[PDB]
Amino acid sequence: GLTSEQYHSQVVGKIGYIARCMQTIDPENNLKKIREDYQDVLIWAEKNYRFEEILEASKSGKCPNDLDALSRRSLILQELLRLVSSISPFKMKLDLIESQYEKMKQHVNLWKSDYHVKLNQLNQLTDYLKNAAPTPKNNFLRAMTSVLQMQIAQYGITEDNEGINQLFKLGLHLLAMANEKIDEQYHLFKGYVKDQPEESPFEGILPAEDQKILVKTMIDYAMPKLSSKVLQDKLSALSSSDVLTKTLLDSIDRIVKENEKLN
Amino acid sequence: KDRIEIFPSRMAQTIMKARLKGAQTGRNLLKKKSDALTLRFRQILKK
Amino acid sequence: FYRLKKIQEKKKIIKEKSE
Amino acid sequence: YLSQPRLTYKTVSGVNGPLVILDHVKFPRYAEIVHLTLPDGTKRSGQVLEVSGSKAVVQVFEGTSGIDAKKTSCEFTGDILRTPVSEDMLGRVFNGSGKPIDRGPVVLAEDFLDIMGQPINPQCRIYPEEMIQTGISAIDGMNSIARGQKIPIFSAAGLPHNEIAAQICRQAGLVKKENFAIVFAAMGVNMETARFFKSDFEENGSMDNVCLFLNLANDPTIERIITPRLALTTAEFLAYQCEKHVLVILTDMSSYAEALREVSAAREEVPGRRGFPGYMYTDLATIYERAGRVEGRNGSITQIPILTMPNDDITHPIPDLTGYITEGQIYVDRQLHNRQIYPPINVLPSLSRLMKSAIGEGMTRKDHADVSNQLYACYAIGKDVQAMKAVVGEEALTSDDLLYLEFLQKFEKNFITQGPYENRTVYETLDIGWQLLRIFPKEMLKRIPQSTLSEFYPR
Amino acid sequence: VCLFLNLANDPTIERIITPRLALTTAEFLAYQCEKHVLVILTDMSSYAEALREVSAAREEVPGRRGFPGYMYTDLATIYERAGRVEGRNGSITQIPILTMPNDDITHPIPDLTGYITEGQIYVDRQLHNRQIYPPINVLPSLSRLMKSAIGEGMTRKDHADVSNQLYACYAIGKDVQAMKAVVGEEALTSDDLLYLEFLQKFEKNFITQGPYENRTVYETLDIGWQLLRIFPKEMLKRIPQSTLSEFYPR
Amino acid sequence: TFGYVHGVSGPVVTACDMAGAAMYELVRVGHSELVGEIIRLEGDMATIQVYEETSGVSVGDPVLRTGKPLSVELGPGIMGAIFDGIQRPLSDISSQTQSIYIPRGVNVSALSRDIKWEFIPSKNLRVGSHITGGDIYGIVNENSLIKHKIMLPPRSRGSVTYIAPPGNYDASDVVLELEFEGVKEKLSMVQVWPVRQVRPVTEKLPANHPLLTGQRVLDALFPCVQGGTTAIPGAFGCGKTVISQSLSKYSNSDVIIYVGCGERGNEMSEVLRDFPELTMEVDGKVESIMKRTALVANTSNMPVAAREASIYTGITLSEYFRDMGYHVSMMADSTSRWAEALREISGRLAEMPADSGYPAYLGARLASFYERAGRVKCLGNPEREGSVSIVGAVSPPGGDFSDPVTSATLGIVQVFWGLDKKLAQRKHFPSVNWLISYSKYMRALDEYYDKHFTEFVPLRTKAKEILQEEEDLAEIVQLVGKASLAETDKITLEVAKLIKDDFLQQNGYTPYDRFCPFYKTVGMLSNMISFYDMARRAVETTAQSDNKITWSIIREHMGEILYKLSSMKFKDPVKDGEAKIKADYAQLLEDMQNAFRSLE
Amino acid sequence: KYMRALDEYYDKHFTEFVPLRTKAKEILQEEEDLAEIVQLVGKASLAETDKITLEVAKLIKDDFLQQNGYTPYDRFCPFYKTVGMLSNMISFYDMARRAVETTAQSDNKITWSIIREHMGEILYKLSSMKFKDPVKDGEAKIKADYAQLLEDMQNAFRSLE
Repeated sequence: GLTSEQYHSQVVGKIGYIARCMQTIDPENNLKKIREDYQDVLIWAEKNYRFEEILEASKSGKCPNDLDALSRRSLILQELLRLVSSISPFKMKLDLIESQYEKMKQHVNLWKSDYHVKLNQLNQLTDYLKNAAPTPKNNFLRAMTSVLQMQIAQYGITEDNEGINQLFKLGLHLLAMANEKIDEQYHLFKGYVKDQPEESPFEGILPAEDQKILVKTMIDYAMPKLSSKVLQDKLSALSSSDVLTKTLLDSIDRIVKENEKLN
Repeated sequence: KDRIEIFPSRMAQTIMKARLKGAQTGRNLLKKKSDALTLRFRQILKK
Repeated sequence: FYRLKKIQEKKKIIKEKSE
Repeated sequence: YLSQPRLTYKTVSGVNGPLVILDHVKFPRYAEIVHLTLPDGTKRSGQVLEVSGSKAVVQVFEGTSGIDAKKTSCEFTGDILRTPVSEDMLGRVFNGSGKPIDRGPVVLAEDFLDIMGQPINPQCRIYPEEMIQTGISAIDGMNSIARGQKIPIFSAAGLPHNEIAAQICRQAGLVKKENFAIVFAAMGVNMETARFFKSDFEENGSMDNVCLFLNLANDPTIERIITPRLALTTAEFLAYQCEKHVLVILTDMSSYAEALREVSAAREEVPGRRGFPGYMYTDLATIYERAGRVEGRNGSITQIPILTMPNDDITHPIPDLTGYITEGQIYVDRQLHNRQIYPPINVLPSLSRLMKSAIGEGMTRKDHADVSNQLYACYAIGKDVQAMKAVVGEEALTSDDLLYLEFLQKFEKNFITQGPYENRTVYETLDIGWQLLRIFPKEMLKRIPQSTLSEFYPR
Repeated sequence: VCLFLNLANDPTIERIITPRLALTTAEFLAYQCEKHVLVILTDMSSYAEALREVSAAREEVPGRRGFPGYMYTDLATIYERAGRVEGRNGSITQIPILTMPNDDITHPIPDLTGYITEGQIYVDRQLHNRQIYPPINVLPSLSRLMKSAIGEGMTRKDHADVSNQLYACYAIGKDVQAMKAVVGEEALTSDDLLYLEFLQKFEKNFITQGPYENRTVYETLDIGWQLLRIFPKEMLKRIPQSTLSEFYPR
Repeated sequence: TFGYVHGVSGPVVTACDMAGAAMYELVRVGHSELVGEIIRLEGDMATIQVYEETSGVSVGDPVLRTGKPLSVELGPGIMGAIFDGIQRPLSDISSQTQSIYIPRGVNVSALSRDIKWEFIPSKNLRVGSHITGGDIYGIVNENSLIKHKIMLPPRSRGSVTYIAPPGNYDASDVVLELEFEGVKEKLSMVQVWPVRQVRPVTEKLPANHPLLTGQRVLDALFPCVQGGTTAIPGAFGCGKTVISQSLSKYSNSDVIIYVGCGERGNEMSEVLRDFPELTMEVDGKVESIMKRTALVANTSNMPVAAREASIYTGITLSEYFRDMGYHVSMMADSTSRWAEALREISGRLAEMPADSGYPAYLGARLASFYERAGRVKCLGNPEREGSVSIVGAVSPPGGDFSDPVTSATLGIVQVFWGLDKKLAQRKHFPSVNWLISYSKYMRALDEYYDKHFTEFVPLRTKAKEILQEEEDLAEIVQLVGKASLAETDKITLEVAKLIKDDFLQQNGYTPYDRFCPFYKTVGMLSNMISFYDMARRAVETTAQSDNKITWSIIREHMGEILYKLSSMKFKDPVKDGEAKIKADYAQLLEDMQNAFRSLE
Repeated sequence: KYMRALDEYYDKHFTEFVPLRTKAKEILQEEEDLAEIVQLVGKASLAETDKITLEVAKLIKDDFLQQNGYTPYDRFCPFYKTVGMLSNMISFYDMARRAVETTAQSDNKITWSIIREHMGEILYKLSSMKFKDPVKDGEAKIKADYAQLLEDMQNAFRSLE
């Protein structure tokens, strides 16, 4: 498939890429198990071998040059790096990172793995939110994706966590949902909030300012249906809240329902 | 056998194309005759 | 076609010989 | 502008058939035009067929007979063949090389255009859309031509394809529910047919639209080669610059292919498929594809190449590549011709890919597509019923079969059968089609939606 | 197993030497190392087309369908590097796999390959479409060394007679099928029905075979005999009475 | 550097002073710089096949010597671009020249060198880091849809000596610099690759994932795989537009490359008019497929070299975007026209005419081109896996699959979607004939189906056998009529009609079944085959009784169930989510089971 | 291709010849189309008009398109002779077809067999029309004889009707 020169260049480049992935994932040298496993390839990066010298070593066979094994190990490292990066703001415990590395290594084929698919979905959401403009749908997606990243960091992707699965499903459904379907987006977000076991899904996960924006968006959607001025003033008082809560959402729903009954 | 054994030529090709068209037309006419006979045959069978 | 190509090649060779 | 004086050479190294091989040429130019004076003063034109070193092989338009070395001079014009184009060449008869043969003056150029042209940009071409009405029912109500389509006529030697071409030239125009023009090019057309075309166009009062290029069979074959390029350069000028819808009728593409074969043999290229050049597909594409609508311009070039299918063989290279490049075909049937139907256009094997773009509301009428489809279906069924009657007998036929036979007869006697000087607007064509469709009751017209039947069937 | 590979995207001319590399290795392993080497040259059509490309570049004299006038000699240089040799216990068995263009057994590639080689196994598109595996059409297939490789001693002594009778009955069944396409079912005689039943059961029980099923020669001959027993003895005219009496009754 | 024109005869120009020229290299002939390909060498006399018309090319004209063969120019700006077969950007030529023609010897850069691109380098890369061919050293925000990963060329490697900071850069800016064995290589955002050279990959993995299109017939009966090779008949009423539109809008292919390769002028005008207007819904927003599509469009009057190299340009661009980590779908509009251009080139070179006039290498060229389709482990450090699925269509003469081009294409390809003008006339859209079509990737996708859609394989086999039985019984119906058919024959016929009219038939205009998810498709097929199996069971098990059931009895009792089976189409994948559609189909199956149990 | 140019000459000297030529060509083409069906399938299903076409085509082919150039009478056939012969033949065609079609859907049906049996003499005279010798049978004599044949045809068909 590859000429000899290109094959050994690939070996050198893959050693370099593994070194870069290690440096990015564990700049503080805290992942001792992973670094020990990747020692034979990281020895050529620790010292300052030039490309020519490392290529000569690969040709001689001194350095690991089984390109298939190098690809497998590099993918094992790169999926872990992607997992750590997709939850960048929410760090992951060293124990959890090591356990996830062991699970990925044990896995027969990463490129067909449920971990890989889950990471792909999370990266879909993160890439969209990295550039999406502030709107109701985008704020909802950012909130759900931040909660999902927190859940991933606290639990991980190498299991069948019902909460993480639900967050993935709902986030992808909202992402695919049309921009103009404001009612469907709002009701999907409401269903997620109601089905979250906690009373305050986004407390501590999103900044207080984003919490205020989210509650303001909910109040904006709630207001146009109101008719009674007293209940409208109550709704504004509720909008004064700085944190979203399931009980606050229920209060807004009850306000709009009383307005509907009064209609 | 497999071939009519007419020597290859443009004249032979034209003759064979004409013969193929004639055979196809005769096959279609005989098929129509068979269809008419079969229609009358089934009508008489029901009768 | 083969005969004509052969003849053309021979004509080219003869022209070169004359030149 | 070329200001430098032209160089005249008496250095004729040899003459071989139609080629004068000049030597010691100062930077010979390929495709250069060169006017050569023979020993006795006769002036001929020629084109630099091949250039090598300091040599120049000049294919003389006329023969080389009488040319000699040591006395024949050749002045190299210094430029490739450029034609003078204007609007005033609308209403003129030119020969293959552009020289007027109507006893009028030489064309006072509005521009000097290279005949070979450049390929219309695919991204600038636009889908043809509206329809150009030829006045012939069999190709208006069944094979309508869109503004920008390339739809050839296929025929054999002896069939009246030239008469159909002249009729189309005389009758063609926009649907009309002075921006139309016709460029007629005739190649390898015997003196009788050339005179017929010229006198017919002059007499029938349509010459104001028609630019006629005639290349008689006995005129130079290189002139035959450059005739279609002259015609299409004029068409491009009139359509993409003067913004008028041009219909280019090129007659005897088979004769053009014969001229191309001759030029290839003169170049000493080995024969290709069936003795024709290997690049004949590229050449025919270069001719045809100089057509269609363009972005940002209100003109167009419809093309109707006319072919003489040799031996009535649709697999022959000329018709085969023409079908590959063009977008339809109008078949002229020897059987109908023998039965004395004019135009003898067969509508079953014929086709016009862009009929759906040519027809419709605002282009021809609401019911054009439905009427055409039902007419085709009824005609095919009528032929089938005739074949069946040939076996079962008239009595065994049912009432529907008798209706189909009647429609077949009246469709070949009223729709197809037209007469050379019967100009039918497309609305007249559709009215005739509805007269023929009213032979059947509303129910057997299954290919016409009830919405259209309820509106056009009555009366 | 030693693999020489030249895929579609690989150089075209290198196919002219790939068979020769493989056959040189086989010759070394057989006539010098005394191995028994089965050589398999896949896409001899590709090899022949590469040869035609080179011949066209050289403007060599063309044969039928443009292939060089020496394509026979070249394919012979390839194929004739087979067979045993005196004083050496090795052998080279060749099974070139060549694609007949347009299923045309008279195309120059298959035609010259048949002229050179010692037989051919004809894979049949009709049988494959009917989903009969292996889709081998014994009628156009042939083996030039069966006549000596079978008989008494090697395999069994009814082998040749059974094979010839199966060939004859299969051919007559195909002819009966062809006539039946024209004259219909009702015009077939009892013998024609016998032949059609034989053809069906022969294509279903003899040709048809599991992709991993390894029938012994004796099993194949027993299947042939159970198929031939469809006919009465008198209808088997190839098999001599001496063989029929011993083998038919069982 | 500079040659001179020593002779001109037709498109062949013999250039002197060309000592250093390379075989099959590209040269700019004349003062208008006509493209030309060196096809021969003799001392200093290099023979050139000139792509453009050579009229006016005079002896002594300079011949510039491009140091590359016919090489596509890869980099940002491909997406949404309309090129010629030679990589001439028609959409830029027209804008810059303000003319409807293509000027002779136009030398407009394939990719704009003035347009700025937002380029973000790989965060890990630094000065001194080792980099190898195929490495993604940056990402460029070409669109909101396609992120163009700027990667090192193959055959290149070394140590990074300068990587530009994130910012706005053009294709002429140097965005990276590396060194190997002291030799310093400066890499901009644009590379160049010979079209006729396969782009290397670390490995060519087997194709094991469907190329979903949304058409039920194509996805279910005749599946193609990402990296597959497919053929489509080219005719007037066949309906190849449906296949092209489905692959362009709904297929999972991350990129689409449509190669006209020498179509009629108005046909190419139609394609260029329709493709820009097509739109796809991504992330809830209706984007334009041209954000991810490229069009190598050329007509039949273009240079024959351009027409013949259109396929190679398209496959090289597809390979580039594959290496970028994407799934690309190349679609040759009619490989027959490319083969005609190849035959024309052979005739021009005066090569021996092979079978029916085609060159002596047509099969080799087609096989090598189709070999470039496939699923690969892209070359480079970031572990990627892209694919290139070729859906090149062919035009059989008069419906005959026996000409050399169609025969070679069918032999090479593994899928044949066999559109039928007969079904188009019958109004059975899609017009896939579902009898001459085929797919050789079923054994490859067995694993995927068993993992995700376990039952789909038996469902598909039963559907195919049902259709085959209906085809066989179509003859019996003529011989003895419908009244002579057994009850099992009647059930087979009346479920074959159900599958034809209500499963295979599908309208691309409706909002509910323009795109049919595979879960919906397998659900419909499962319901239909359950109906068939249970009806057959009832008939067989009541054959022994005096109150024998008949298809007429079943229809009379369960006209509602048959109506629901017919109406299974109308479930909207968008409004009726996957869960709702699955629940409704399960409820339908429950109703069928209840009705059959009551009847039996 | 000179038929169009000769329309002026015919419409002034042989005014009636062009429709005769058109009808003769139509008859010959109909015979060409009917012979295939006759020899593919059979002659029993032919209509009476088809029988008229076939037998008139045989008459025209054998005794108007068949000319022996070695005989004293057929060495050169004057165009007046040609046009008169074609006129008689086409007049017979039209009148026989008129009789057949008119009597169709009527009790007293007329058929080609009836016509031939009635006027075998007329058919023989039409066949022998080719034997007129311009050298001795002057132009006036030949024209008078053909007019007499036309009169006999009309009288016989009047008796039939």
